Amino acid sequence: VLYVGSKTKEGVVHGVATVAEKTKEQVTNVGGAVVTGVTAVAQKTVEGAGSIAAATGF
Amino acid sequence: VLYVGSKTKEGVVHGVATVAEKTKEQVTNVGGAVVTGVTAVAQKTVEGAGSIAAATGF
Amino acid sequence: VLYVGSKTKEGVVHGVATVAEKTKEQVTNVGGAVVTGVTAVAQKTVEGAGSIAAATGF
Amino acid sequence: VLYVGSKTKEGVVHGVATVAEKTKEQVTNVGGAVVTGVTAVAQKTVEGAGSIAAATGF
Amino acid sequence: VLYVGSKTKEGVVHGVATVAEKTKEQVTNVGGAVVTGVTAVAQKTVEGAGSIAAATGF
Amino acid sequence: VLYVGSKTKEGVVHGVATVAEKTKEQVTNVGGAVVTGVTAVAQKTVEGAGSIAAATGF
Repeated sequence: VLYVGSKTKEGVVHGVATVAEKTKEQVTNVGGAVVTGVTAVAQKTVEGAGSIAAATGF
Repeated sequence: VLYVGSKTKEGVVHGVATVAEKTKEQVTNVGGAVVTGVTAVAQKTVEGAGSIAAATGF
Repeated sequence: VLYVGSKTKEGVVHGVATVAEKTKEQVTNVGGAVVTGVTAVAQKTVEGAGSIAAATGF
Repeated sequence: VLYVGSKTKEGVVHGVATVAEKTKEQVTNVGGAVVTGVTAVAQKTVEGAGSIAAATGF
Repeated sequence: VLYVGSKTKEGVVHGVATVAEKTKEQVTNVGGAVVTGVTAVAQKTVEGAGSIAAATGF
Repeated sequence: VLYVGSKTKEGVVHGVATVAEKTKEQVTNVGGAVVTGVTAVAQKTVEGAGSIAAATGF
C-alpha cells in the first residue's frame, strides 16, 4: 500500500537450473489435462482462478 | 501496509537445482489432471483459488 | 502492517537441490488428480483455497 | 582386463548436493597452497601423482 | 583392455547441485596457489602429475 | 584397447547446477596463481602435467 524505499520480491521463482541426459515424456490422454516437463508458474494474486492442470468433466 | 526500508521475499521459491541422467515420464490418463516433472509454482495470495492439479468430476 | 527496516522471508522455499541417476514416473489415472516429481509450491496467504492435488468427485 | 557385459563405476563421486545461506571464505596465504569451498575430485588411477593441495617448500 | 558390451563410468563426477544465497570469497595471496568456489575436477589416469593447488616454492 | 559395443564415460564431469543470489569474489594476489568461481576441469590422461593452480616460485 505504501513503500518508502523497500525492496520486495513478491511472487517470484528464481533459479530452476536443471541438468539431464535423456528425457522421454510419453503422454496419451483422452479427456483431461496433462502438463509435464519443467514448469515454473509464478503468480502474485490469484483471485479464485484456475489451477495449472484443470479437468472440469461433465 | 507500510514499509519504511525493509527487504521482503513474500511468496518465493529460490533454488530448484536438479541433476538427472535419465527420465521416463509415462502418463496415460482418461478424465483427470496429471502434472509431473519439475514444478516450481510460487504464489503470494490465493483467495479461494484452484489447486495445481484439479479434478472437478461430475 | 508496519516495518521499520526489518528483513522478512514470509512464505519461502529455499533450496531443493536434488541428484538422481534414473527416474521412471508411471501414472495411469482415471478420474482424479495426480502430481509427481519434484514440486516446490510456495504461498503466503491461502484464504480458503485449493490443495496441490484436488479431487472433487461427484 | 576382460568384461563380458558388466556395469562398472570405477572411481566416481555421485551426488554432492549442498544447500547454504551465507558463505564467507577468507584465505590469506603466503607461500603454500589452499583449496576451499565445495570440491569433488574424482580419479581412477593415480600413479605416484600429486595431492589436491601440495606445498613443496624449500 | 577388452570390453564385450559393458557400460563403464571410469573417472566421473556426476551431480554437484548447489544452492546458496550469498557468497564472499576474499583471497589475498603472495606467492602460492589458491583455488576456491565450486570445483569438480575429474580425471582418469594421473601418471605422476600435479595437484589441484601446487606451490613449488624455492 | 578393444571395445565391442560398450558405452564408456571415461573422464567426465556431468552436472554442476548451481544457484546463487549474490557473489563477491575479491582476489588481490602478488606473485602466485588464483582460481575462483565455478570450475569444471575434466581430463582423461594427465601424463605428468600441471595442476589447476600452479605457483613455480624461484
